[PDB]
Amino acid sequence: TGYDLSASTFSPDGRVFQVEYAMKAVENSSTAIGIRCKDGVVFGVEKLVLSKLYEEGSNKRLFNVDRHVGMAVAGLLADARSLADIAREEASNFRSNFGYNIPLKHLADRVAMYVHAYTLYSAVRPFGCSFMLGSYSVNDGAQLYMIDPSGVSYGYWGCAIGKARQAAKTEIEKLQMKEMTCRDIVKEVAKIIYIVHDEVKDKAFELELSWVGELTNGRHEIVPKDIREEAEKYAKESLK
Amino acid sequence: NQYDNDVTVWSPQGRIHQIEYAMEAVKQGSATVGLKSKTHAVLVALKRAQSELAAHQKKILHVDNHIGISIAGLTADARLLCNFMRQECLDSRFVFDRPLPVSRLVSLIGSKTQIPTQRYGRRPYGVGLLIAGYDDMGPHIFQTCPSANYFDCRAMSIGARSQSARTYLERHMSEFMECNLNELVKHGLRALRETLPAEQDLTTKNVSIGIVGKDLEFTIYDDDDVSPFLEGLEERPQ
Amino acid sequence: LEGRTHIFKIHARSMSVERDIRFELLARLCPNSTGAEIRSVCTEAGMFAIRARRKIATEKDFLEAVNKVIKSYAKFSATPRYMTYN
Amino acid sequence: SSAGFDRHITIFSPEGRLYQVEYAFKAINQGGLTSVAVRGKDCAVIVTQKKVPDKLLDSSTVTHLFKITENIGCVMTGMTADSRSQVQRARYEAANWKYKYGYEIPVDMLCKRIADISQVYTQNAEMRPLGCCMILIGIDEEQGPQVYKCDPAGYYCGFKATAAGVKQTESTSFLEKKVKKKFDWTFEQTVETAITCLSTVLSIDFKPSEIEVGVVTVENPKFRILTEAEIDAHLVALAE
Amino acid sequence: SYDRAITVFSPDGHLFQVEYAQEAVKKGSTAVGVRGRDIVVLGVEKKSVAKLQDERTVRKICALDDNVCMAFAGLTADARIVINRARVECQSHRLTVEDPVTVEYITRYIASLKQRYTQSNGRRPFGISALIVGFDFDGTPRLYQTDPSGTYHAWKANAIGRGAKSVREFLEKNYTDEAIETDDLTIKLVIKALLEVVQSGGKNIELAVMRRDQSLKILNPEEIEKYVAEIEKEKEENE
Amino acid sequence: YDRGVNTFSPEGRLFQVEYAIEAIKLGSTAIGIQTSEGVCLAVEKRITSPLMEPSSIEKIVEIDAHIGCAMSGLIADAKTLIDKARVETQNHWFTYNETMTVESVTQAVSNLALQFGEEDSRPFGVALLFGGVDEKGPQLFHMDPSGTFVQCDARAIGSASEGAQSSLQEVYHKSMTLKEAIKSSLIILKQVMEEKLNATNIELATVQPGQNFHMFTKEELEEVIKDI
Amino acid sequence: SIMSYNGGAVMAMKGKNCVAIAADRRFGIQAQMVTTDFQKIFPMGDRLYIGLAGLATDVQTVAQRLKFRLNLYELKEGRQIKPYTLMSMVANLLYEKRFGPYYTEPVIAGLDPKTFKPFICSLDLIGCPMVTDDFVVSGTCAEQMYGMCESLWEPNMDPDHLFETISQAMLNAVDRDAVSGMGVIVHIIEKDKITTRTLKARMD
Amino acid sequence: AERGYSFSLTTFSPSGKLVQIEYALAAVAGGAPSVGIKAANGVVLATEKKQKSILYDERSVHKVEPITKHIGLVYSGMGPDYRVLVHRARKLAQQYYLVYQEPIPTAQLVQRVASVMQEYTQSGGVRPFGVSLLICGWNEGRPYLFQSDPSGAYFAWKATAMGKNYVNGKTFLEKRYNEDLELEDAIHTAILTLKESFEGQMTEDNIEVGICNEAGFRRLTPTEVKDYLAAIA
Amino acid sequence: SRRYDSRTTIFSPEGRLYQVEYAMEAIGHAGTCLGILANDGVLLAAERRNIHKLLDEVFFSEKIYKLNEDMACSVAGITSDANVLTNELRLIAQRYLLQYQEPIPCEQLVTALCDIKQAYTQFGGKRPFGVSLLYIGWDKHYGFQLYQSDPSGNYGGWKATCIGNNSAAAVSMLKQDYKEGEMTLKSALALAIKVLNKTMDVSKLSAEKVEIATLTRENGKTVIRVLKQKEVEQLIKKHEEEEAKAEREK
Ligand SMILES: Nc1ncnc2c1ncn2[C@@H]1O[C@H](COP(=O)(O)OP(=O)(O)OP(=O)(O)O)[C@@H](O)[C@H]1O
Repeated sequence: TGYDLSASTFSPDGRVFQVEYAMKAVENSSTAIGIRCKDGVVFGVEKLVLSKLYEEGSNKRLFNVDRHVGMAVAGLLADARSLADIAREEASNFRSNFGYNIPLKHLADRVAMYVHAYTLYSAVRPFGCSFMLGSYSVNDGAQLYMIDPSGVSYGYWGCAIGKARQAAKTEIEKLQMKEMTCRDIVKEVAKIIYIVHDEVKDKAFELELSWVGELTNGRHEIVPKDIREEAEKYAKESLK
Repeated sequence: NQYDNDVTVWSPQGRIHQIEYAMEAVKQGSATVGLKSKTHAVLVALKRAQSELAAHQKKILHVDNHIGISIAGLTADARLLCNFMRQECLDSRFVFDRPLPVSRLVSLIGSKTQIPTQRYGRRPYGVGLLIAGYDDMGPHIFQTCPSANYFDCRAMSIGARSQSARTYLERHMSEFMECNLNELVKHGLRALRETLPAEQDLTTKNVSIGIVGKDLEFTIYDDDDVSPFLEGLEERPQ
Repeated sequence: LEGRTHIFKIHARSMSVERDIRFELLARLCPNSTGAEIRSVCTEAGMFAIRARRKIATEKDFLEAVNKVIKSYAKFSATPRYMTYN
Repeated sequence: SSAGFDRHITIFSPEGRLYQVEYAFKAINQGGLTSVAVRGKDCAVIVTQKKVPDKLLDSSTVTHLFKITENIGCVMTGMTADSRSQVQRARYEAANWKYKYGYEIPVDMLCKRIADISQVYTQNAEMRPLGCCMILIGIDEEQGPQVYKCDPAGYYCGFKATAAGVKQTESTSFLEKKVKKKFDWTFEQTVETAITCLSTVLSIDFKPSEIEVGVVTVENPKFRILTEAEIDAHLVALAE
Repeated sequence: SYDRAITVFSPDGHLFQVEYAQEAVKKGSTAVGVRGRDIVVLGVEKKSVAKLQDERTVRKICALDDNVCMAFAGLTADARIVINRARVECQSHRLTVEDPVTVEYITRYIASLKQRYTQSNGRRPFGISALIVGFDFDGTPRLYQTDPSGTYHAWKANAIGRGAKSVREFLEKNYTDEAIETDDLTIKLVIKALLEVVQSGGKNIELAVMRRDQSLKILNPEEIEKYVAEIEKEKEENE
Repeated sequence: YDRGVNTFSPEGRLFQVEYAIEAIKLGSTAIGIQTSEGVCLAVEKRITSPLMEPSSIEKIVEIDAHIGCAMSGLIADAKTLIDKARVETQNHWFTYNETMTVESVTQAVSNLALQFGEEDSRPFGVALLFGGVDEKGPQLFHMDPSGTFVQCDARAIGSASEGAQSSLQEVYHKSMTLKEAIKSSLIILKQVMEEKLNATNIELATVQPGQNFHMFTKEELEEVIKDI
Repeated sequence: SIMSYNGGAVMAMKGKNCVAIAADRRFGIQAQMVTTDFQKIFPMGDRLYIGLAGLATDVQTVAQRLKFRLNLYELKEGRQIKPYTLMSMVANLLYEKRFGPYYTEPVIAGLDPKTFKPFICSLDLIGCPMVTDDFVVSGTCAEQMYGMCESLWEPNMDPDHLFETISQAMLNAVDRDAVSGMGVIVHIIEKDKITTRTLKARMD
Repeated sequence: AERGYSFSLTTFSPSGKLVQIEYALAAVAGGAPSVGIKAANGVVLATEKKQKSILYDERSVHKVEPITKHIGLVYSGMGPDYRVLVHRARKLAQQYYLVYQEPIPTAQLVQRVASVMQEYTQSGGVRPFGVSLLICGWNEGRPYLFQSDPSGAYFAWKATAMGKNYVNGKTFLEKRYNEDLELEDAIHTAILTLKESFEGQMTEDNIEVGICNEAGFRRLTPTEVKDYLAAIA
Repeated sequence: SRRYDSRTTIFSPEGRLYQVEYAMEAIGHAGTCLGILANDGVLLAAERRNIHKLLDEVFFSEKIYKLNEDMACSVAGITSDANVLTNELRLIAQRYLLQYQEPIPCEQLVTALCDIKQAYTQFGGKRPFGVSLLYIGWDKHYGFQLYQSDPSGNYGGWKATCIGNNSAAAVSMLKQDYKEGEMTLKSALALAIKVLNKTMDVSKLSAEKVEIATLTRENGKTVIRVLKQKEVEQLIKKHEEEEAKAEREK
């Protein structure tokens, strides 16, 4: 009774419900996972189709914050765009006062501090966004971090977000993160995404992909679907 | 029922009712249907008034030369954001000596409405803006919501019972990209004509249309300026 | 607003209504009074008329006590049922 | 006995008690960890562990041993989101000590300054008390090694051997008998006891890869994290 | 700073602390006053003095300048501030535009400042009102009144405090052209207005008249006792 | 369920604004008329007792030289807007050497329509009737406490405004002369007032491009009284 | 100059068991006399004084600020102010403005509130604390002050010889410069009583 | 500015009593016992610090934190709120020592500190301290002993006590401690009355004895602490 | 965050000030102080709250504070609560003496503090001051003056006083003992001791439980007489001799 109101207020169970409600808030969003190969980092986003709804390529959850880093977000899109501006401005501070590529670690840390700070005051609310962070470089290598609305900064070789999560990362153990090059990881991910997320709930959908690594020379960009057209080729034949 | 008090509080279901209650204000506004083709874009709005003697309140208003917009709901925050909207126009028009592509322009709007959707004591903004504009790749149509989500579309509609208009859209909006400005206009208002009751107009003064193009600057059409657009149309059947 | 007078039409059968009394004028002076308070309006008309021995209540006679009977009873409490559930 | 908003804010109960800090006390149990702090004559050992639910976990990113100073490490308990926020402020205050006073911080005063800020979190009712638990070590000139702890009551603490948290109540009473008697403490003595107190509480006896063992000794005073290879040497040394 | 909404609009359209503030004025001291062509007169009562305490400390009537005099009702604590406020504004109207101060200008300052004093955050409305009396330039009379909402308004006669309806009822026989056709009669007219006011014991009643530009003189309970004597003598000759 | 006084309704909209519209019902009624010759506007002073001084309360004050205005509900509530708007139009005249249009006053007040809040306090519930003569001739405008502007030919406010618009549109037409509109106002006024008609009960606010200002003067209304 | 504008000389000297302080009564702008009744030394507390030399504005201002904090000190703590605490109070007050300092030559001559023990000190215009065990001299011309007092003042002096000594010193020093004169006032204080005398000096 | 709410959380009860401050008095009673004695030459304070487990070392944390070289102090109640006003008073005496260049009077510390503390009770949105200070020192040859409270009032006692059973101890200090005795006796009856409510174990680490000589405050080492009381009292 | 404030500032719908009513109830308890009309002097007395003989009594005047050389005050309420106000008004007085170099008269002094107290009442939700303290002093114009401070922001200055609610019987006693222009301050002193000899619950009238601070007008020193209990005891026994003589009638 009223304990869940302010995030700064504790509960008789010794936690904060505002974080808790914020977590499943991101779970109701469409599935968005991530995985990293050895020479790069793969991103993926699944865009639902309700009515039409509008033009293809709109309000994609794949955002590019930095030269070598990008944002694959889930949950409420607005807060994700605002936090993408926050990471943009922080990265700009690093490039201003140092002049080289911001390491993934301290990047996601600087963001994580904000995620935690907006949960220590009754004025603002915990964020309803959970996003994937990954990058590759020659003096750095392949790192992937997972950030949650509570403000925990950590990372795995792969992670899953959205309504399909446990079932989305179940087949990840079958995939080889090391031996499999990124070129193959693309199709390996897209085929399961086409098989997961059953079409009874959502009749139509659309899938976005992004990648950064050595093949793009550290430049992070959405992989062009007219190029190689990898997904539908193998994903439409992978249903059997 | 007490957890809907603040904008900061997260519902046990994770749905903040303040934004939904603003969406109801969007539904209480007039039905306006915007649409664009591969070349020119046409936006249509509906004028309403309280008494017969009162002049119908206009919706579409001119901001940038190539950027017109519609409106619905609260006019207070609407004109506030409209001052902001003018600011952003003349800004790049001064510094860069060039206008701003709407794509990057509305991001600024969503970030503007992000703060009052989070900090305590602040309220969201009820908004019915439908923005149209031409960068080098042609027209763009977006949508505005108190949640601060803008969606790129070829056509969208808000207001009272504006979904029924969409039902006419889906089949028509795919084939309306090739057509020129002329028929595009009346195809715009054909969606509104099914939103209003079918036993009455749909006059010239209760409706607002504007046309904007890559080579055609945006001009507000109202009253007698709508007379060329309404003429030569077929009435709705029974 | 236009419906407030209907309560006055039902209560008009009681006592005696002078032909010059306007109900629509009195009705606007008491918004949000439902029917109970205006029942007490018609009531205090003849109530204060008995004390003044008047057989019929003249429109100007009771209204002087009607602005008082709405305000004086709103002074301690305005009866905010809208606030009870809000 | 409770009256008014005292459950939701930070004040005194009708009996003088505070509800928020007692909730934060059990806030550590939601992390499900254990930390044991043992100090010898010339040495001090810190032992902890980690949970690896998925094979995608990186040992490096999820390591719970934080290093504030080259010569002074630390560890935390409970949720990590709250601990991280305290990490950067620990380090910041270390650097400002080094800037203002020109010499390394005793670490004795570090927990005190930190605990003052923790008082502010305890005082203001419109901000979260930050219930993470701070555990530090240190090295003083001719004072031997030192072991400190800090709890979110806004106070400082530091003893010979102290262990606080979920299961630490039982590890304490186990340590009290091992310290004395008359038993002296050397390097291998402390290292070999770190696992005994963990086994008595747990008795899982698992792969050394999950547990992390920190140590601080005056040979090279620089703090050092132990490799799994040598940890396994001590683990087979204690089991004959 | 201090940000809080003190007064809000209720769904009935009436504010709360504003209209409720009028009850404090009904529960305050009673004060009266009149206007005339030459000598304007005020009044005050319900002092509740124990006759063992000095009257200047309980004094309810002050003046900004010799031309414009101040009279308030209700609780004095909130009036102190309004006084000093109006003193600064009267001294500014003196500073710039050196002409004497007009009641219409100064009371409008009190009302405006009290209005925003009911609007901004961290501001609790006053529960008191007041009425100002003087004599306009060129021998004209001047008076105005204040309101919790800050609505200035000029009366022909002052009826406020406990039993304002009762005194105002007596003013109906006061507005006759005969009263007051003479200053000598105006004074006794205040005593006759206070006779139906409060206890009308002839002790707490205090009044000062201002004739044209001449400053007012507070009268001791010497002439007021003779005026009471002639009041009971007028009721004697009326039988 | 009193939420920050700035928070939307479940239906919904702004609570305090919705409630502030009801305060117009308890205020005095005023009926303006727009004519091709001019703009005439009248109000009922609603005199409670003979203690009231006739010229003390004036519901109509002219904001700009050629632009008038009429308030609604509470008086001092509009005071703050009144005196500040006149300054607005004045400064317009200073920068551009030209007077402000009747339409300009609208957005002038709309920008300050709702400034209330806590950080960074109560919205005024006084409605405004804007009279004046712009470059297009005599114009009459109406605005509401929520800030929604609408151009009204003949608009009424206060209590009976619902009943007043009623008999209004019945007798209203676009061929109304100014002298006809004048005596058409008082017909409705005398039906909605309890006190007998006198020069102290109501006042007429008229303005014309060729007759000004005007404003209005005394004894002119006294001739209109006998015109009934 | 700045200090030669108004001028003035303040001289304080300690006797055997007592202490004396004296200052000239001339007040004028440059070479123009104004008034001779102007008061420079002001009484502070009991059995204690303060001398001031410089612009008369800073004299009065510093005197009033000093009385300000003084009373606040003696109202909180019933004990009288100590001589060391007084000198430190003045030092702080003058140091408050580093780049906007007042132009004055403070001279502090007063008895210890504890015992008959006297004390003397003078501070720099920027508030530099300075103490002496013989005398303190601040004014227009320091040559005749330091010149005469070393050949006159003795370690042990009764009030008779103290008065006459500081007398002829102020006479010979003041009569040399034209920006001082118009009589000199002498304040000699002891444990038993306070004595104030006015010297006979040239009025030209 | 936080947001700057700053609304006082302590209302006045119908009887005039304070809510949060009386509850803080409950926190003072629930604290630890600490006695003090003002007799003859100087003031002697006796605190009590007991470890909840045998793993604890009291050579690190000190309960007696002298603010000045000639001004010591102890406390009762919760420690966290004690450290706060410690650092406070440390910065607070320095303006006095900087302006006047003179050791600040014990009675001056109280007024300044309790004024900021009382404001800390009236300041909106924050709870008062739950610590009752016992302030001592020697100034002008006559030492002094003061006692503070969460509401901020200040008293002067020859021998006082705080903590549990302080009302029972107070009657002991009244009869058993009177007139004026040397610092040695001051230590004696202090330790006797502290051993009243203390456990059946008394070690150098169980308590500490602070002393204010007219030569200035000196904090005694646990060595002498166990030397006088061994053989307690 | 709006729900956490108790709304101490806003009124009570009954017409009363909610916080201020409870505020006055604090003055009803605790402190007790008196005042009386005296010629060529003024007198004040208070009842010590801690009558325990273990105190050091090194504070000299406790419940009687001296804000100025010509004026003093008698506090009733929480000590430190006043101690903010005493240094406050003390600085205001001292800045009058700084600006004009003239002793501040009692009028504007008191009213300045009263407006300070009023400020805390109309905004901020702050804790008002529940300390009602008295005022004495002498000015050139009006001479000896008696005033009293109220939490409500009004100054309660009269020629007599009731502090606290226990003294409301002293007011009824003062209406029977009312006098004009009679001093003999010792008569008013035996009167004020006659007040606590009856109205006060503590009997025997212990000279160590009360403190009498008189201020006699002296030019220009304005002598402030702080008396010791030794000469008060013989005065008390002189009063008890007057009591023993009054029972000799019947
Ligand atoms: N609009 C109306 N029409 C007719 N009668 C009315 C109206 N409003 C009120 N009344 C009369 O007023 C009387 C008092 O109403 P009453 O107090 O019974 O409502 P209620 O039962 O208390 O409402 P609720 O059950 O919601 O509390 C009723 O007997 C009813 O006849």
